[PDB]
Amino acid sequence: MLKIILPSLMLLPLTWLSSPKKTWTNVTSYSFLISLTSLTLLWQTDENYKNFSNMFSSDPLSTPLIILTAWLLPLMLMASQNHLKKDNNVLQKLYISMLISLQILLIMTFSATELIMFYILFEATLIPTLIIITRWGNQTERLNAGIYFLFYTLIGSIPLLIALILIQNHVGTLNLMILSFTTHTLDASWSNNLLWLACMMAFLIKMPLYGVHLWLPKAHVEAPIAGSMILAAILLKLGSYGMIRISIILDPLTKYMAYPFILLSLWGMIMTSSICLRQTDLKSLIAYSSVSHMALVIASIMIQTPWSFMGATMLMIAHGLTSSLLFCLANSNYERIHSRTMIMARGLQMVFPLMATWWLMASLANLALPPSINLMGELFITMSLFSWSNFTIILMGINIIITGMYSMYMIITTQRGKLTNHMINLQPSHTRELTLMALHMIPLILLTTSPKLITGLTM
Amino acid sequence: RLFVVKPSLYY
Amino acid sequence: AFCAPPAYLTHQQKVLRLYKRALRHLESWCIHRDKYRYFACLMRARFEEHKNEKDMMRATQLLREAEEEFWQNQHPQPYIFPDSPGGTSFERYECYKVPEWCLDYWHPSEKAMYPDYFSKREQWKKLRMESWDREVKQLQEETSPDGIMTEALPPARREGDLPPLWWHIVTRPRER
Amino acid sequence: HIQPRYREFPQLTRSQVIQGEFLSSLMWFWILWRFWHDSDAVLGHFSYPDPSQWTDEELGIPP
Amino acid sequence: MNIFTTSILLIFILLLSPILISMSNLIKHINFPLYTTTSIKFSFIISLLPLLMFFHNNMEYMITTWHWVTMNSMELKMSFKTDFFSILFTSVALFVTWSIMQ
Amino acid sequence: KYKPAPLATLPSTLDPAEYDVSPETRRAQVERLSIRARLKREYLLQYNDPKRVSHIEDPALIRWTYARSANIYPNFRPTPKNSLLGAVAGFGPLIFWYYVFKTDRDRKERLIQEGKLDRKFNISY
Amino acid sequence: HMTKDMLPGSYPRTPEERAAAAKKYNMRVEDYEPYPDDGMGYGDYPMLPNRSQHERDPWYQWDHSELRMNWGEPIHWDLDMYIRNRVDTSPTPVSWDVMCKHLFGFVAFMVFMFWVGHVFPSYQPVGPKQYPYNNLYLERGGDPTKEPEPVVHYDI
Amino acid sequence: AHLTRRYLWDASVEPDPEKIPSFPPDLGFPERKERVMVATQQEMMDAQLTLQQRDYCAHYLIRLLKCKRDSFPNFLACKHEQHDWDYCEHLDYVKRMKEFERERRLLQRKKRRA
Amino acid sequence: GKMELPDYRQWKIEGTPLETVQKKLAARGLRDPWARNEAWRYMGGFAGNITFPSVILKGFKWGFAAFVVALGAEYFLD
Amino acid sequence: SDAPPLTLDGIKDRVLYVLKLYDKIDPEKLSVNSHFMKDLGLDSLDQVEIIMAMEDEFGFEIPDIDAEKLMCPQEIVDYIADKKDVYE
Amino acid sequence: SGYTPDEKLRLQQLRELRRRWLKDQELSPREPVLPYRSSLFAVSHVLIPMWFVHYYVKYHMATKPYTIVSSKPRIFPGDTILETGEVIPPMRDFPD
Ligand SMILES: CCCCCCCCCCCCCCCCCC(=O)OC[C@H](COP(=O)(O)OCCN)OC(=O)CCCCCCCCCCCCCCCCC
Ligand SMILES: CCCCCCCCCCCCCCCCCC(=O)OC[C@H](COP(=O)(O)OCCN)OC(=O)CCCCCCCCCCCCCCCCC
Repeated sequence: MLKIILPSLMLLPLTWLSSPKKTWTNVTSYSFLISLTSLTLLWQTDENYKNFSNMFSSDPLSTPLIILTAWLLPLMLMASQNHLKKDNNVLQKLYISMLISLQILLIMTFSATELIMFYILFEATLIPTLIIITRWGNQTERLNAGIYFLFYTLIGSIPLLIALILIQNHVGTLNLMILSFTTHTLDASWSNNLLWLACMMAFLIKMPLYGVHLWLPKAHVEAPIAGSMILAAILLKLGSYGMIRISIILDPLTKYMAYPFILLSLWGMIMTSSICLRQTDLKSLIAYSSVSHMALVIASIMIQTPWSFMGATMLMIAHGLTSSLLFCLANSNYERIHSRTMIMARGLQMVFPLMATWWLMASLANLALPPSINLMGELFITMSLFSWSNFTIILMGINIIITGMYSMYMIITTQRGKLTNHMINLQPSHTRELTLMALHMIPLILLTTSPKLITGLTM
Repeated sequence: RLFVVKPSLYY
Repeated sequence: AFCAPPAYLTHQQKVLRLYKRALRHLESWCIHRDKYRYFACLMRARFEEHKNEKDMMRATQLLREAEEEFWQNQHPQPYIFPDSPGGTSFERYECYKVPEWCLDYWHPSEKAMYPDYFSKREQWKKLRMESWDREVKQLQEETSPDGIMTEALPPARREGDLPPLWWHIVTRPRER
Repeated sequence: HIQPRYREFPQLTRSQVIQGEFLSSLMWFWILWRFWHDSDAVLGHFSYPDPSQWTDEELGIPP
Repeated sequence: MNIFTTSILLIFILLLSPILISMSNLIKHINFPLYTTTSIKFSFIISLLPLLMFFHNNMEYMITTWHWVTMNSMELKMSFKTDFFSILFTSVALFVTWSIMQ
Repeated sequence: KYKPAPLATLPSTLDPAEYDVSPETRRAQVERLSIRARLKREYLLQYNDPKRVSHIEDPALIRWTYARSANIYPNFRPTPKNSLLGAVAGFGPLIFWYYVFKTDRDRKERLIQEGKLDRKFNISY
Repeated sequence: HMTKDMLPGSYPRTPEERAAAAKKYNMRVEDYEPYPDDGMGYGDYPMLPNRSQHERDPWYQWDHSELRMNWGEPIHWDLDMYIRNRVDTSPTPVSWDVMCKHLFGFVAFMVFMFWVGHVFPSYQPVGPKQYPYNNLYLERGGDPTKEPEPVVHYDI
Repeated sequence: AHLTRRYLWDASVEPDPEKIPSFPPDLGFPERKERVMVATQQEMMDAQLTLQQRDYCAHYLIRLLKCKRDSFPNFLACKHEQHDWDYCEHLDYVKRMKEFERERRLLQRKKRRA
Repeated sequence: GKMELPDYRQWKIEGTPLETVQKKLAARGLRDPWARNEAWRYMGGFAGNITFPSVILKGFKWGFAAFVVALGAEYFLD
Repeated sequence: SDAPPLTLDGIKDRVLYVLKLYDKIDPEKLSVNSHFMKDLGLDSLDQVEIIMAMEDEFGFEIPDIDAEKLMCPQEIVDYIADKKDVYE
Repeated sequence: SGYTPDEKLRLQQLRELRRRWLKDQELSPREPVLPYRSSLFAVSHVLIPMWFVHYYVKYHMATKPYTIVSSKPRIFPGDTILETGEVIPPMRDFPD
């Protein structure tokens, strides 16, 4: 793992003592080489897992998150490049350093073994995100957005820390797989119910539950494109990783202390897919899409079945890639029109006839067009919840319909009408952003061809 | 014979 | 598609448009030309029977009743010419109606062909940055200071001046 | 290739008429061949016996 | 069992070929409509054969071509069930799409 | 006779507002048209204007988005039927679905406990 | 760039406010009518006719053509559902009250008549079909070692 | 037709299509013979027939499939066989109709016995 | 190519249903100023009544002829 | 099967043709500028009929707002030319 | 009321301008500047693919157990099987 972290740490000097003309190039190339080297983790020839130290470890669930994290970096580098172009060399080096720090901390917290290290890193992920969102946003509500994000997270995270201490005291360690080989059943008492609540709310907030989803749309709409991408792809996954790791000891409480969250997820799914029909901001639309998709992940972790966890992992990675792609697609226009309003610009696919394809495929994925991992996840979540109770299929179908509606709405109100001929400032498509979209898509094709790397722990 | 207006497509 | 409605339609215009719609729906109902001519002559007789009348109140009443008769006897699937609203070709070539400014982004190796074309496009601009300032004054100076205003436009009264606000009525794409 | 005509019946090539006539004649030849050799399929080949024309000996019914 | 399966997969290879020339640079130097129509024509001529062999033997086949995944006692793979319905509908639809392309 | 509806509106023909010749009608129409024409002249002094590198803005669209997005809470006031609509929409369906799922799960579990169920070939979940 | 004096605000409780609101939204203080004060965020935003964009004139060369809506015109709070790819309020020769009745009647009568034909079916005067080996007990699943309840099929 | 005779006239003295063999079989038949089967289970199973199809005429159906698989390139050479199968199916239909009429006559007997 | 237009001195109401419509509009006391336009059809290559037999029994002549030919050939070949 | 393009002299021929076929007033004497009310004394109803005949002749509609202003064959030809984009 | 004279002049000017825009949108010659079949198609679009497909089948789809599972061939009385040199006997006397 250290062969992955040390070079990521060295990307910093490179960034600062690189000349003002080659820093972007060099750091991007080496970030790509890091993404390449990270594939050592995929050499899993046995059911035994990796353990490089007492402090690090890798699993079939942490490896894909780690590789997606190491892959998204150069894409964010490329995407944060047109803006902050006039900004000073020092400022853009600061930006690059923020990105690299996020990379390193996310890799660490995915490769961690101890819940408290996981905690300090899952809570150190705030500084760079807050700084990016507040120092490089364009509106005046980015400050309130950072407040919301930061404090939702911390209010959810404190009781988690307290529960971790309670455990570290009852048991003598917070180490994973020891917390597994020594776990006991519980007494189904109110103290342990509150322990459950504490352990869970942090992650149920970091991946937006229906009722506490009021930090994601803000952060997205007010944040730059790299912040949007990382928030949509990985910061929404820290909660899933944490719950998949902490739910092993809370048995057998989640059999009955999970109903409220299953209900909230299955309902907010509909109640956000519907907002995706009547929202005017493209970015907020995609945010509510992310919410409606993470609801499935939540409801699937809650029921604790192998198919459920498999679908959760598949959909996690797939939604990461697809949301990053959609955000970058909307950014391509924003850079040209400086307005997130969707119905303003229309009739594209005439001057941008190719980007209308990327727009289309990112939509084919979000609406779960087979063969695709979005669907290979949704289907198995649906089957697991149908075994749970057969009446979930109703809400699942409603959500499917609304998704197929608002995806094509987003397509047609931007690319499939007639042009706003009064738009003189439609600079043709950059090779850079076409490459962004291609780098987002192709890995989805490859993971659809080899979805054995994406099932997870159970499979 | 006439001229058909079109975008660049070179980029 | 070339003018703007007036602040209010006059009784004459109302009656004329009612006559036109009534005849179009008569065509829709009667598929054969002989029948169409027969009943069109009948309808025009019905109309002319009240052309030399002047009582405005009774006229408006006859019109309010004829419009109801029309709504009650109208064909619900009338004939619409293809390229017109409701027709099977309305807004069909808007996909190929690309504007003119889309050529300012072309690449030298694209306008390298059609060079004789782009030379004209150039001097068509020279004919625009010069003909702009005087198109404003002609509007400023021809303004009604009594508040009243409508969607009309004047021509140019000189040798060399051009109609104000022409670039978009000129330069627009073919229909094809 | 052709010359447009106005308010008149246009000039008619020979191919577009001979081919249609050929197709129609072939369809009718087929109909006739069939209706000749397999008439049953549209008329019938197995009568429908009259109920109650049987005898109580068959379908035995004692008195 | 070599001619049947080969003839079944050859039509797919053929139908795919045009879309491969659709990503290449030959479109601007080919008559794509005529080429695609000829591809459809030969696909129909190929699909005609399985039809004969079935009408003769009345034998149906199952053809598993590629292993996609193995999900804990649940495999998923590319599987073609060549039966009366499939082999006849293929010929009909190809014979029709030929006319339609022209 | 045509009975209008909020989804099949009344046409302009049958609207007695039309055919009205009162000055309080025709003057208002003329003023509306004057406003419309002033706005169209303003917009066309920007469309065809050369030396324009950027696009045209829409203050009306901006107002509309700002109203539908950010001018909501500053004017929100708790009231009866408001608290009630909120509480119902928020909680009612959750309770309904909770009881649905709970009844189903309990029934299934008691069946399985009694062994009165058929789970043939179920080896995945 | 805009300003708090160009953007919307709260419910007008004076004509000193209605005047500025209508002159801002670019309507006249008579046709301008704000939404009722039910504490719902509307504020001073125009309340306009619930007509769609099909009703408007197709022959006019608008500015926003797909929306059929001019440049500075005040926009309907519910445009996203009247954008002409959606809800259509344009009138109809037949009237709601009678069209709904006709459709409901057609459907319900056809359903009732399905049930009538189910109560009184149609068939042909024949006996059930006969399959020799105990209705094909063995082939039809059966069990080889056991024996079936034998059944007979007679002549005539 | 039976439709009217049942749904409007006496509905209790007209048979029911699902209860045709109800009465005893030999109430008017002495030594009522059985319906024979001249096709063997193996002869019918090795031919890959269908369970709606391996009825009392599967032997002629076997001959048909045989004379079809043979002489194949020239279809239309399976008419003399097709006729035989159609005829046996028609005779089976006749037997069914006669069972129906039998049961109706027995209903007449029951209504005339009181 | 240069298009031509035939003389308007030939499109006449005489001998068409336009004439009967004129009889009726005279019985009622009226005139039709447009009938000569619609009268470009109803005369010439467009003249004559087409029948459902006319369209259905097309080809039937040679169809039946070849049918009888093949029938005779079949009787010959036995 | 693509139909041939239009020409100004062709539109002139066709319009004057329809107007010659017209009977109510036109005594077969129609110069390009034979105004309907001044030069021929027609009614707005006759003008409606004339525009509808032009439409049935050429295959498209004339909006009523713009047809209420056509009183000369030359104006008709000019409107149709502006609509069909002729004389490239 | 027809076109006022100002409207008529406006339209005439826009007309003489559009009939020039279109004459200009026309283009000269010499621009745009620029710098057996059945059998060959058969070969290069059927044979080569057919060779690849036969290879794939024969050596990656029939070497595996249950990849090509044919149904069983209809057999009738008198059809003498060849994998065992066997002959099944005919049926019973047909009543008629
Ligand atoms: C806007 C929102 C409101 C924000 C303001 C928040 C106000 C804070 C609430 C006031 C303080 C009340 C909580 C007091 C904690 C009481 C101690 C406790 O509950 O711990 C019990 C349990 C361990 O008990 P056990 O191991 O079984 O044996 C005995 C101990 N050795 O260990 C535990 O269960 C740990 C419990 C930690 C406290 C959990 C708080 C509730 C958790 C769910 C909601 C989390 C969201 C933030 C709080 C919302 C308001 C409660
Ligand atoms: C014996 C049986 C007899 C009874 C059988 C009953 C079967 C169930 C019937 C269910 C189907 C009815 C609901 C279907 C909704 C269709 C909406 C629609 O048509 O959208 C298109 C519509 C424009 O279409 P149109 O009116 O034709 O305009 C043409 C103008 N020339 O306008 C639009 O563009 C709207 C675009 C989408 C708007 C958002 C839709 C949100 C989803 C709501 C619909 C789904 C609700 C669930 C439907 C039931 C299934 C559970």
